Amino acid sequence: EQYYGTGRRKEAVARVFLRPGNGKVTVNGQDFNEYFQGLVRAVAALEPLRAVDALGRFDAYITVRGGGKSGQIDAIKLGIARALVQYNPDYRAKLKPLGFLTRDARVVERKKYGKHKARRAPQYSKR
Amino acid sequence: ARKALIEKAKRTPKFKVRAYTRCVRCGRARSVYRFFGLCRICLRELAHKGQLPGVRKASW
Amino acid sequence: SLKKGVFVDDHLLEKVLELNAKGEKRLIKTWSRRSTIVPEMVGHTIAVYNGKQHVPVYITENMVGHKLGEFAPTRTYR
Amino acid sequence: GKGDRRTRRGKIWRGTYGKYRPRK
Amino acid sequence: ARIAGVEIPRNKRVDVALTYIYGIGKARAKEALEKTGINPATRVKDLTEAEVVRLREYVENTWKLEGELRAEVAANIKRLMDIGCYRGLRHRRGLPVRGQRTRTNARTRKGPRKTVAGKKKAPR
Amino acid sequence: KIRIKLRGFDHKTLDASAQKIVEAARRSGAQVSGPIPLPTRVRRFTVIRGPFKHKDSREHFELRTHNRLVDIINPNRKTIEQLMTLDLPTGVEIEIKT
Amino acid sequence: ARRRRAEVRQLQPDLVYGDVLVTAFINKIMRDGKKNLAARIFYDACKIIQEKTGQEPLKVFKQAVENVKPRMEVRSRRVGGANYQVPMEVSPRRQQSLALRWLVQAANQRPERRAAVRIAHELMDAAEGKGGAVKKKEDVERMAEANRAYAHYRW
RNA sequence: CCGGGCACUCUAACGGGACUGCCCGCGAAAGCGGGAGGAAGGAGGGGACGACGUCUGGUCAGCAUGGCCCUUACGGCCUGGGCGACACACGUGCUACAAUGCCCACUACAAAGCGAUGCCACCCGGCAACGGGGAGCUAAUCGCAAAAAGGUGGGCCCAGUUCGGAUUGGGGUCUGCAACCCGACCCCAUGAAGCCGGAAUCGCUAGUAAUCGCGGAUCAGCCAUGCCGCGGUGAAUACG
Ligand SMILES: [Mg+2]
Ligand SMILES: [Mg+2]
Ligand SMILES: [Mg+2]
Ligand SMILES: [Mg+2]
Ligand SMILES: [Mg+2]
Ligand SMILES: [Mg+2]
Ligand SMILES: [Mg+2]
Ligand SMILES: [Mg+2]
Ligand SMILES: [Mg+2]
Ligand SMILES: [Mg+2]
Ligand SMILES: [Mg+2]
Ligand SMILES: [Mg+2]
Ligand SMILES: [Mg+2]
Ligand SMILES: [Mg+2]
Ligand SMILES: [Mg+2]
Ligand SMILES: [Mg+2]
Ligand SMILES: [Mg+2]
Ligand SMILES: [Mg+2]
Ligand SMILES: [Mg+2]
Ligand SMILES: [Mg+2]
Ligand SMILES: [Mg+2]
Ligand SMILES: [Mg+2]
Ligand SMILES: [Mg+2]
Ligand SMILES: [Mg+2]
Ligand SMILES: [Mg+2]
Ligand SMILES: [Mg+2]
Ligand SMILES: [Mg+2]
Ligand SMILES: [Mg+2]
Ligand SMILES: [Mg+2]
Ligand SMILES: [Mg+2]
Ligand SMILES: [Zn+2]
Repeated sequence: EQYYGTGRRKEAVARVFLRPGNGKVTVNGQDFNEYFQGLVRAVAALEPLRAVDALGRFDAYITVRGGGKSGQIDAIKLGIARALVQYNPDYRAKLKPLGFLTRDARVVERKKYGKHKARRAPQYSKR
Repeated sequence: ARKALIEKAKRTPKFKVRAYTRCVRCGRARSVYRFFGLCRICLRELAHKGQLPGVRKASW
Repeated sequence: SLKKGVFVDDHLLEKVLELNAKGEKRLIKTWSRRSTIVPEMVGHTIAVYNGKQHVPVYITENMVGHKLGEFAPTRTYR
Repeated sequence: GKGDRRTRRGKIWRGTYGKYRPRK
Repeated sequence: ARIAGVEIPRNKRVDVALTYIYGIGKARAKEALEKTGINPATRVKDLTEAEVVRLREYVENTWKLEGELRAEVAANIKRLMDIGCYRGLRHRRGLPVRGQRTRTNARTRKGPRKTVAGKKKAPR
Repeated sequence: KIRIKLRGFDHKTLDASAQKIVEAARRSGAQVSGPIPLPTRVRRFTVIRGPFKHKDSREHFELRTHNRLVDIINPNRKTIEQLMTLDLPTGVEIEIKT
Repeated sequence: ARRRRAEVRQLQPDLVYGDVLVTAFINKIMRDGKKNLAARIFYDACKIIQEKTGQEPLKVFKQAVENVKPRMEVRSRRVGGANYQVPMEVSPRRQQSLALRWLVQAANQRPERRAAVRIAHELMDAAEGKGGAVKKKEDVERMAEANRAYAHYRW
């Protein structure tokens, strides 16, 4: 019945659900290709299914919260993987080989005092 | 003139406008806090001793 | 900018109003460069303070919604 | 630009609201 | 078409056109459409002969509109000259006038940076 | 029905003092909702180390205000004796409602 | 850096044509971290390839690139009395970088009002073999060889 | 939203984890390069942490403090002025010179903080700043609140322009006894220099630079474009 994976990527938590059937995709109450209209990176989150090859099979029901639309697309791209990895003891041959598993620890770092932007150091006179 | 001031500050009779702050420990008018009641100088000092409840060398 | 009042200090009109009595002399000093000019207060040259001395400034209708301060120069070398 | 009061941005940058950026 | 004084915008849309008049900004522009009645997207080249009139009428008639406008402006400043109120001067001395830092900037009311100069420090 | 708050500072104590009010709230009758740790409100403030002029290398502190909630389902005259008289907060603070 | 040899950052394949050599470009096209605008332009440019040419977009871009990778450039050097400009080989790594770069710059240097069109046409010319890049490549070429004298400083 | 449910998410408190223990290569060792499993290796990536001493460094104006000096004043109060002066030079900054743009209507994705004569929903008045009413909050359970860039479609058309908002005139609002010197917003009208900056020179090696919006302290109000923080989008390059 339900197939879930914890979608999380840079202050973005996505809830992935996979129901066999058509292929319809939903997020926080909207059609995938509608909630992400404009973002040419949208069709990237579904890329995991496109290599398992098994797209026309899971009516995925997601709900991502927190972060940025793109960040969300990342959280999702991990859920769609973490979710279906569960219901396929053999589908491990992709989440490890085709690097689809990493929280991307890559995240914004604290702004140190005396550095306009956590690193960009102020100007300089000397004279 | 920093003695007569601490007192002058305490008194308040005139227009609430002029009612201004000033460090509790040291007679300092600049960089005080609506909390602690201490000045940056003072605060950090006490802070290091521990006499400032729940206050801890921040870390994140 | 005052739209309900006129913040024009009282020890002025007080001394201006009593002077309004048949209208006598005029020489009158003050430190209210912060108050406003009152209509009909023309002819009442009011020396205003600036921090140094009192500028013997005449006062006429041309100037009214102004402050006696605008009329007193605070700094030197204008 | 962020410097024109009579503009959505300008008003925003200034942290204000008004005829060019009303409160809904 | 000469709508005002001696001003005539061209081959553009009226909403932008009028702008080219002293006294008429973007505001008063659309302010003469709720009372005039015309579709802004229209170029000044093509448009009913009457529209121009009903336009010019409103515009010129309503308020006041280059010269004399531009002329009143002076007077005020002239008036500021009176006995010499503070804000009155500054215009007199050609300095900024709403309290700013003449020390550094203010080059907009100040004359080109008339350099001239100054201090020297002993080498030995 | 009766609600109880738990602020304070050292989450080392507050945790215990709170936890106590359950192992002792069950023995007094009605069941209870396990010590729930709600979010922490924090007080951060920076200061310029030097007492003069050194806007850099300054130093800021924190003041973690831990909160903690727990609640009894049914108000037994039993529990009352305990809670009301078992006031044992070293540096803790507790608010109670309904 | 003096320490390590430094390893090349890898890129994520395109979403439309799926090719790093593409993303690379889009990136170079991107100004102020705004990819959506960076990609569109690029693609919108291809949507203006079929018209100006019944060619497969992917191949024009691919060619344009090849038509600019500078076989060789000159890099300064100090010795004494004056500085000789030594001419030497160029690994694809830098070639691609250069080529790609020149493309974008050249584009924006064009007089086409829209951006799509610029990258667009620019791509075509290059692809063909006569674009600002082509020139900026040729120039670099000229520079070298001519300085073959000092070439014996390959270092 | 109601009943109801801890599975998610999360909040916050306690644990396991990674130790060169495995394999190959080099060696006397320590230990280097390669590889698998793994979320993560060989200090995993950031914080806190800065030796003996150095600059007769800084600060007697935060405080403490030896010596010196003043006492109807070198002490104290007060109203007014000043620290905001301006022919000029520099430092750091902010907004820009535009179509990878600007404007306008609509529609989304944050994090981190903050709040008692305090933040204000929601109404009615006003073009608006804001003002009369008035619900909720002792605040993961109400408010500040809107993220902006983005996405949609609509308007400009390469022009000092619908680029850019300085300057000034007129009309207002709010805090405060009080905005002349000297506050910040608002609206109308003005639309300045600037079409990318000499000699020079700065920052940054990845979630960094660049770019966009947000919180807080101080604080009636505010000259904050500052500072201290948060998050969104998200690169180029490193032969040597
Ligand atoms: Mg950032
Ligand atoms: Mg410095
Ligand atoms: Mg004194
Ligand atoms: Mg005050
Ligand atoms: Mg503009
Ligand atoms: Mg020589
Ligand atoms: Mg390379
Ligand atoms: Mg050996
Ligand atoms: Mg560490
Ligand atoms: Mg010294
Ligand atoms: Mg002392
Ligand atoms: Mg005074
Ligand atoms: Mg003053
Ligand atoms: Mg100063
Ligand atoms: Mg000034
Ligand atoms: Mg929304
Ligand atoms: Mg915050
Ligand atoms: Mg919060
Ligand atoms: Mg209503
Ligand atoms: Mg009220
Ligand atoms: Mg009210
Ligand atoms: Mg202005
Ligand atoms: Mg430049
Ligand atoms: Mg140049
Ligand atoms: Mg040079
Ligand atoms: Mg670095
Ligand atoms: Mg801010
Ligand atoms: Mg404030
Ligand atoms: Mg100011
Ligand atoms: Mg500053
Ligand atoms: Zn103090």
